[PDB]
Amino acid sequence: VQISKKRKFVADGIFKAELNEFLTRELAEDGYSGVEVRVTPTRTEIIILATRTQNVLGEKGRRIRELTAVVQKRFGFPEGSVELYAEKVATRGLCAIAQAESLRYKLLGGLAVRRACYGVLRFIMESGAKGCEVVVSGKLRGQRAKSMKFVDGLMIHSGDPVNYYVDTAVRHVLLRQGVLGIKVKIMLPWDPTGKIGPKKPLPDHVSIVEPKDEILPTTPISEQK
Amino acid sequence: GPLQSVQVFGRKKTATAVAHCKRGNGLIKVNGRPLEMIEPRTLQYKLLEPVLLLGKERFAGVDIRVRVKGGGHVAQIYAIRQSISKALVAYYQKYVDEASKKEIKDILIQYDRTLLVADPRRCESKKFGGPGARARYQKSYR
Amino acid sequence: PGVTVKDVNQQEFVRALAAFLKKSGKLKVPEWVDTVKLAKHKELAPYDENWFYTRAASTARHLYLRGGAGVGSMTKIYGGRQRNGVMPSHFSRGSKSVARRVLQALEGLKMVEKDQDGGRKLTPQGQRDLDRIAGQVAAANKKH
Amino acid sequence: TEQMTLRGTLKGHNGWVTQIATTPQFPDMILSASRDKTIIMWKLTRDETNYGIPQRALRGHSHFVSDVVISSDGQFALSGSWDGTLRLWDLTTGTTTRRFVGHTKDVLSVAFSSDNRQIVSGSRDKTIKLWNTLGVCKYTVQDESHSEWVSCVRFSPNSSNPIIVSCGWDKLVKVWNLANCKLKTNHIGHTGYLNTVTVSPDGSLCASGGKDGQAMLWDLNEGKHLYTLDGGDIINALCFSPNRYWLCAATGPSIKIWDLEGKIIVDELKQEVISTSSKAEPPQCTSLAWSADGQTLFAGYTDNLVRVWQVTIG
Amino acid sequence: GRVRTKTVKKAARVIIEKYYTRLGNDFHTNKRVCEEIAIIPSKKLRNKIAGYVTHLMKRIQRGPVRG
Amino acid sequence: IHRIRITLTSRNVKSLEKVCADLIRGAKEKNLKVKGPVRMPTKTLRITTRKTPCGEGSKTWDRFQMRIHKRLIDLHSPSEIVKQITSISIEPGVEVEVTIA
Amino acid sequence: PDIKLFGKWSTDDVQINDISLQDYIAVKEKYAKYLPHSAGRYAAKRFRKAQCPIVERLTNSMMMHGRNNGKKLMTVRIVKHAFEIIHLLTGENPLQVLVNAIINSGPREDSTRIGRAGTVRRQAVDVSPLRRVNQAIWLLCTGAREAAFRNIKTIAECLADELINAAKGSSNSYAIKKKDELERVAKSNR
RNA sequence: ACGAGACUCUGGCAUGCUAACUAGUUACGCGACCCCCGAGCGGUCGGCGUCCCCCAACUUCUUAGAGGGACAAGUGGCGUU
Ligand SMILES: [Mg+2]
Ligand SMILES: [Mg+2]
Ligand SMILES: [Mg+2]
Ligand SMILES: [Mg+2]
Ligand SMILES: [Mg+2]
Ligand SMILES: [Mg+2]
Ligand SMILES: [Mg+2]
Ligand SMILES: [Mg+2]
Repeated sequence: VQISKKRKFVADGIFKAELNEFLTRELAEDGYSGVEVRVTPTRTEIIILATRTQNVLGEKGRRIRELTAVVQKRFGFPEGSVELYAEKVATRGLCAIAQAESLRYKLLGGLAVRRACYGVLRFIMESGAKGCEVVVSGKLRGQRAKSMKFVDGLMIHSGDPVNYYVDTAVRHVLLRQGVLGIKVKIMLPWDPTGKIGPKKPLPDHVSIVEPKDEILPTTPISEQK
Repeated sequence: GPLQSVQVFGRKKTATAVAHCKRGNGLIKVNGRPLEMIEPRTLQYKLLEPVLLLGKERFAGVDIRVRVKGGGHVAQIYAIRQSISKALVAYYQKYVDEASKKEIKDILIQYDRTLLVADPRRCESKKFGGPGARARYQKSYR
Repeated sequence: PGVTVKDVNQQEFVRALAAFLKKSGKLKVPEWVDTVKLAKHKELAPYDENWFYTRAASTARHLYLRGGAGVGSMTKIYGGRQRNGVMPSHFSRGSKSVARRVLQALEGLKMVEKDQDGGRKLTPQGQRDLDRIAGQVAAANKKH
Repeated sequence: TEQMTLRGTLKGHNGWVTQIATTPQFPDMILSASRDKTIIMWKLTRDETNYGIPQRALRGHSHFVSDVVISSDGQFALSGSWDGTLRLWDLTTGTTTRRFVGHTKDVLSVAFSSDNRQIVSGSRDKTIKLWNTLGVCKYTVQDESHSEWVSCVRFSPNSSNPIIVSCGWDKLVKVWNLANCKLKTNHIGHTGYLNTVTVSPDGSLCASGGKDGQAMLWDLNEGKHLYTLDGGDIINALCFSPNRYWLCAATGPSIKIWDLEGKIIVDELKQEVISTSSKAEPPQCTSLAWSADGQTLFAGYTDNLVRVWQVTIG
Repeated sequence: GRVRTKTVKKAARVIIEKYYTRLGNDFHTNKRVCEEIAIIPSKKLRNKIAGYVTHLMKRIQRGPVRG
Repeated sequence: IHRIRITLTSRNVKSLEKVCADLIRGAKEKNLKVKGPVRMPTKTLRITTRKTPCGEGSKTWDRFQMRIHKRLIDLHSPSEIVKQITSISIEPGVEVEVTIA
Repeated sequence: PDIKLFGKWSTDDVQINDISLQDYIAVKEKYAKYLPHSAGRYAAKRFRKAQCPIVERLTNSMMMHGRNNGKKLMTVRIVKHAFEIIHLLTGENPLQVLVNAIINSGPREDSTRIGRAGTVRRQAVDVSPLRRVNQAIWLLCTGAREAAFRNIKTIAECLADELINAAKGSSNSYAIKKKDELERVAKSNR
């Protein structure tokens, strides 16, 4: 038999969520950005977006050849319907997930919290974002926990434009004395094309065009051509 | 004898009544039953108001059949009234002169505007934290 | 100038049809009509001892208006509100063994027949009888 | 030496009267378009209480109705609206017989041909489209018709080569040749956007007007600037008297009549008695038309009224 | 309350400054001009701007404005 | 010549209408008989949950909602032309089902 | 055509003897309706309920207590029966009796309170015509309601008796007693 | 500059557009019943055809897409006008 459309769409969503969680846990070290599943009756293709594809592919393609195996093992759909591809992100500075992972691995290496946060902020701003915010919370110094906040540029908080103008990422890092939490918000710039920014402008931004020069008429002239 | 007819609708909260009005002798029926057999009969005059205001002479050249659906009893009655009035006005506009339509519309509007214009009121959504849209659950201290 | 069922008042029509069915005398009445209540939400037995004829007339009228109704549909038609002590009231359906026997008795009078799709409907004889009863009701209403 | 006197007023609309159309075949009926999305056919009684009463309402347009024009035989009607569509109605039954689709903006003007076989329409899409009766757009013009909106398009009723004249908000008056549809003449004399353009019944003179307030008369056959007559604030409508050799201009508060032979004002039409309402601006005169009889002017105003002016000869 | 936020007022003033010739006292013509010249990503914002432009044009016709 | 029904199911309306328009245009470019697209009633799945992971504070509720849109297209044509037009139709987020009644 | 309430009570002969309350009782020609049920929106704006016919106002004010909220058809039936009983008892138009009862029941001078939660002190003030009509209708409905409770007597009969006593001016009615007490307190608070 | 507003969903209007046997309406055929004092261009029908060889049209009612529509815009007052 078959299942209803409601169950079908819910199952597709759950499958995508679990796949994204597994790929995150597996490829955090490689700057994993996201997963895109394109379903075709011939084969279901999975595109993995990460900062570097060399580690994802592995030597001679071993590691990726492992992943497309376990996926086929996990969800059970038949062999030959799995094929994973790795594509680098167009701009890594405008992705909140990649920047959160970069900050997490800089902190894990022993770098100073403030220096790493400022470096990430500077890189994000140099990438071309309207603004950025980075919050680090935990036991930064001492038994008492606190929070450090680094902001720059513009930033919107309320309304519907937050959905498509703000990119958010929350991460955890386990240090010797406990868990630190990282929050990164990036405000995308307006782009007429949909490559590196929202196509539509902000609702309250009105752009009035400058009128063109007009020649002052002096005498009635009739032109026949 | 050309086939001339008009179908018009009237609305109350969820109730919709559609009246088909064609050339005829004066028949007016709702769901196949006469006007006087519609329930409840407490609000029977509300259903006879357009005829009483305009007279049987203006209804003597048309047959009207109404189909009602949705809502409650009172809402269905109020939808039927508006459907009848609007159907007669729309028939007079098309197949009679404009002056007769103006007279009928003025007579109907002076008595009650809802005979020709629908009521926009609808139920408001419930909000969590209370039994209904505005009421809230009983607060307690200590 | 032919009177149909929809023209007359429905309550007077039901009363007249019940009287006609009782006077005919060919309706079959169960033995337990005097010891049962018509639903589980009822508190007492019906006040009128000749309730079977009234219920048969009502069922015939409903089959006239909306054909193809089965035992479950008739049970839903005659359901009502049930009050249960200190708990909130709820909708409750009627008794199936009353509706089934009413339908069987009406079929015994050649007024109700099995429907092809399912359920039961009226025979042309039943429609003729109902239209005659409606005409009688209209005549009685107009003459007085 | 003639005085124009207000005879009566027609009240059937709820919005601004935008255009008035007459026909020689039926002197007793008028056709008026308005902003209430309705076109009213007026039956004239010339009685005591009412000069005329509405007869039938043509309602198929979702938006405002901008222009209306009757056919040669006075049996069909054509209408443009702000919804981007044109409608062809049967006046006998009051039903839409044809619909013209293809404009992406408001249709500001529409005009019938001299044989009722060609239809023209100008839109806020900066586009002039030419259709047939069946409703097929035979030719659209994107040949730099206007850099701005096209206000009015008219046909030339002359025995010579058929001509279509248009006015634009780009301060230009363009003259196009029919049946070949090429730009023939440009006229650059105005300082401001244009509203109306009209053609004399001889087919030789054309009048253009707009915000600048000066009605400019050009020569069609030869293609030169002829005259410029000063007027009031804004020229809304320009019309020619078929048999009297006059030019009637519709200004906001008043209506001006010029005698083209002497360039002298013949009459100015305006009335208001109430002193309290003087603070509010008088209703503007939007539309203007001549009856084929030649003795009555019909003027449609912002006041949702149509006023008739009767000529009195002295 | 029907007080206009500074966005509507600023846009209306700039539009009247740049395109005073094309405007008038009609709300609908003004709202048709505004969508032609300006980029408003909302219908309600455009209607508010046009409705303030009409009021400001009437005020200008009455006399000089402080702005 | 078969009576073939195409059912399109999607979560967003823009992509669904784009795909429907593409199919209609493609089919009518082959001088075929097309019926529709007829739009089924939209389905709305709702989940109401508590925001707090625990049972402390004001009783606040999240109301999550998912919307499903459905289109139908009818075609009188042989199978091969239908597959020809359908091959292009592949779009991300839209489920296309082709059946022969 | 002639419009009569319930098909039998005319409105032309009814006349109001109070100049102050003429603008707030709607019983006259343009307010003549067949039934006291219109589903109108009178509470949308202030002072708009002065255009509501007074019979419909009585019907609205009779849907108490909470066990009777929204049951407006029963209230219309009660009003119809009460008018029939009034016509049988008095022999005159029940609408005139209702108008007289509302005129006589409305207090003319009230007392406004300045109260520290326990003790209260008051000062005499005037009552607007609209509040007079509102309070008269409220008092009449309350009197009928309290009369009908726990008694073998129809609510229509009690309402008819209340209206007849109020129109007559007799002190046997609840509304007249309440009005007299309110005016006495206001007089003593001068 | 953030917040507020703007924004998103929702409820009201469209006899104007798009188009539907998994929605209907009207009309026309067949059939059942009633009135033989008006038997009919008569009434009732959630009874059957009218897309699938050939045997009707059309979206008012139902669904959902694209657009329109309202801005304190018009009038009269009160306001530093
Ligand atoms: Mg903001
Ligand atoms: Mg907000
Ligand atoms: Mg509720
Ligand atoms: Mg409730
Ligand atoms: Mg029940
Ligand atoms: Mg109980
Ligand atoms: Mg009692
Ligand atoms: Mg529709």
